[PDB]
Amino acid sequence: ISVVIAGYARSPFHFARKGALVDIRPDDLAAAVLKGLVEKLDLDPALLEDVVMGCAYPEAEQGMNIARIASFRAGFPQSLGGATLNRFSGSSMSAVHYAAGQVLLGAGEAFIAAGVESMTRVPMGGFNLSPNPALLQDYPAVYMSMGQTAENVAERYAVSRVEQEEMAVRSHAKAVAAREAGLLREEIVAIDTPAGRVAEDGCIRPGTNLESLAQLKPAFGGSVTAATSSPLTDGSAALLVCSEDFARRHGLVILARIKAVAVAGCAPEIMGMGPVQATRKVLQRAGLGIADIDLVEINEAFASQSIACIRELGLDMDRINLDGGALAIGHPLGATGARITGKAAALLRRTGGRYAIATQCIAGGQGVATLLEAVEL
Amino acid sequence: ISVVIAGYARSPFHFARKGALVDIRPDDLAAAVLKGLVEKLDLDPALLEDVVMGCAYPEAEQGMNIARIASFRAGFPQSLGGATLNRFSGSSMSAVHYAAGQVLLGAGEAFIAAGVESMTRVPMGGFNLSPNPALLQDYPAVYMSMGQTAENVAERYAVSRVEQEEMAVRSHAKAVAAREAGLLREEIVAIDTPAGRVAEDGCIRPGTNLESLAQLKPAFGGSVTAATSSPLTDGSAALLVCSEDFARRHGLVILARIKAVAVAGCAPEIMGMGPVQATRKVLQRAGLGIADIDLVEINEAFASQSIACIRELGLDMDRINLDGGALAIGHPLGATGARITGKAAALLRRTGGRYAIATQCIAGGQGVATLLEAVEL
Ligand SMILES: CC(=O)SCCNC(=O)CCNC(=O)[C@H](O)C(C)(C)COP(=O)(O)OP(=O)(O)OC[C@H]1O[C@@H](n2cnc3c(N)ncnc32)[C@H](O)[C@@H]1OP(=O)(O)O
Ligand SMILES: CC(=O)SCCNC(=O)CCNC(=O)[C@H](O)C(C)(C)COP(=O)(O)OP(=O)(O)OC[C@H]1O[C@@H](n2cnc3c(N)ncnc32)[C@H](O)[C@@H]1OP(=O)(O)O
Repeated sequence: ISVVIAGYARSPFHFARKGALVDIRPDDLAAAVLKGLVEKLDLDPALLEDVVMGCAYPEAEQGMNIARIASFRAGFPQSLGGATLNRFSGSSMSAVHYAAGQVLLGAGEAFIAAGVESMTRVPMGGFNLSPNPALLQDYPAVYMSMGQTAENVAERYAVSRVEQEEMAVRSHAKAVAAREAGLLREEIVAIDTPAGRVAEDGCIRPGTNLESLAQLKPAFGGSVTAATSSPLTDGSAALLVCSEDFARRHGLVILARIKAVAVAGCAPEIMGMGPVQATRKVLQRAGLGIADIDLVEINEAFASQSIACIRELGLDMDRINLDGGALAIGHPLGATGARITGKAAALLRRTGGRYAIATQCIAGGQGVATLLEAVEL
Repeated sequence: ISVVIAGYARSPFHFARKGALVDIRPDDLAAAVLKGLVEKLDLDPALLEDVVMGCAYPEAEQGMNIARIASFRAGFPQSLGGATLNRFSGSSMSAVHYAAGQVLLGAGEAFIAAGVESMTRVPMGGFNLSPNPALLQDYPAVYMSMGQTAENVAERYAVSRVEQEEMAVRSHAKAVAAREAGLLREEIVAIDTPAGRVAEDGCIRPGTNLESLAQLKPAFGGSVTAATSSPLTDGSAALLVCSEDFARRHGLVILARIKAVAVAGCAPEIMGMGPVQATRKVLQRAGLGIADIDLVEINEAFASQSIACIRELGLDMDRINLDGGALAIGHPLGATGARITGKAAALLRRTGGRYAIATQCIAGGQGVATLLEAVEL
């Protein structure tokens, strides 16, 4: 069975606490994106087997199996399944991997693989934090801050502050170029809020420049700053993962075929390097080399780790994050894996490429990757 | 690729608050079962791709991606992935479905599909409960209590109090018969506690009888009682899900082959009927009928719903929960799906049967099922 991505939708992404989505509960935000996806495809949600929702902190407003809450809030029929999946920042990419496996098993033909984070309304870390006392004593790197891991990569992989800032300039310039060309509009579901309808991304900072960035304070006692870190973000993203036969029968435009998937573990103290081994695994599984990949969506958790991974894999920077990356677009942890996988698929179709990879790092030392191919191949 | 279950281990299951595992954090409990599984198989955990841990309330001591915390606490290498999956009571059966799909994708050869719940230390429901205000107003059945759903099944499916109590008598008698024959020992990993080593299940009530059960108070204003409900329970269970080639190469005894998997949604107000449609789906996908199934593990969330499902599917009660069911064994929500799937596999091998099904209901109106086959077929 050929497994494809045949739809991609997301909310605008906004800053936590200070942006336009602070009043929207994450279950309602996710439900709006689920509804917007099936409406853009003119697809009866009764045809869906299951909704798998990535969420890094699935508690409080993100609790009670937010996949199923969001499905009911979207008015989807009770016949669907729903399950919530936490692999921190990679959650909704693992939702794609889950769905792709069920398609291959013949355990249903059509799935939503989605994610959500309201970093406003469920702050990163959750409530009632309770680290394991034995690991905290014997293996403290398990609970290392993300910023310290970013400094560890900057030091050990030799990514200077100025190199990090150059990536922030390019991420924002590419995001602005894409936004101004209308190239972010089709993937967006506008969201209704008390202040009105939100249709545009909020984290992009046009005219980001080296001189302004050099004035910022270090965020973590070293090279990294707020500008070279993904911001705290609210957002949701959703993909239709289905058999190729299902997509063709319902007249859906196929963005890409899923050719290979992977997870890989790494040292937690340098968790930002997760993408290297996860990318090498999809390449090996696909029978491809890095030189075969037209474009990559590598999540910009921090410039230090994104650059370090790009260099280690031998990637051309001109093939990275074509319409901007998370330093500009934002990073609502549970939602990002669906966004970068869907965006990689939509970009592969838009550019007429053959292969794409979406990949990202994960707290606790992991990486995930997805290798996409043009469905014609 | 042939996907098999080649190992099954679990802690003893104990009552929440009053049983023998109250002092054991759920991450440590899960880590002990992960270690016990690979040790019983003499299997290097460096060979594992990923740990997928089911957990119904993954917050507080169950937070921070308990799959990965448990993996590190078990001393497993950083190269493994870990992800936490919430489909309430079906969480760790969906972990099996996830792993089986990754095996079929060629995305690794060996996985742990596990679950944990410490209903002592993370009470059912979580902390900071925040139901969706629109669903609470327009669709209150989404948040219906499990007991009310059990009464709704008892009424609508005509399962009398005495019929419910007859299932409690049989569940405990079968659990006692199995325990006294040594038939629960091989699946158990003993747990070290402040009070000493815990090796035996704690929820079994030998001599459960109709006269004593008839004296109990209704638990939910109707027919159901504490004795005809699964208890609040602490426990963890873990399966090795791998390719048949992997199992053969590492000399592992194959308990069963995974032949079909399913999820299905249903009305939340009668969520206990989830197993009917999930079982019909695995039967359809396997090309089998109910008369082809040697044995079933149908989780005993409540006698009312277990009986109603058994009758609707046309199952012989003598083929159900051979070594006891959850009224006697207990039901630590995140752990149960791994336990009943692993137990069904171990029972299929022990009895020399051809086919088994493991199936259960899920809060919010869902069911999950797994159809197992003898690997020789
Ligand atoms: C494993 C993974 O995937 S990591 C994912 C998990 N997520 C994280 O780790 C979150 C990472 N980010 C963070 O923790 C936070 O964003 C931090 C700590 C880095 C920074 O937080 P804050 O200090 O609140 O940032 P804030 O938005 O206030 O920015 C600080 C300053 O930089 C400025 N700034 C930020 N970006 C830019 C830019 N592109 N150009 C110019 N100025 C900028 C801000 O405007 C602000 O200026 P001000 O003080 O004059 O108002
Ligand atoms: C969707 C799903 O999968 S549902 C899964 C989610 N889990 C749940 O819904 C939990 C279901 N169970 C519960 O909520 C609780 O166990 C309840 C509310 C039903 C009962 O809770 P409690 O009243 O604390 O039960 P408790 O253990 O105290 O039992 C009450 C009495 O019945 C007795 N009893 C229980 N089982 C038996 C039995 N087999 N034989 C005789 N007496 C019994 C107890 O000993 C106790 O007697 P006592 O008052 O003399 O001490």
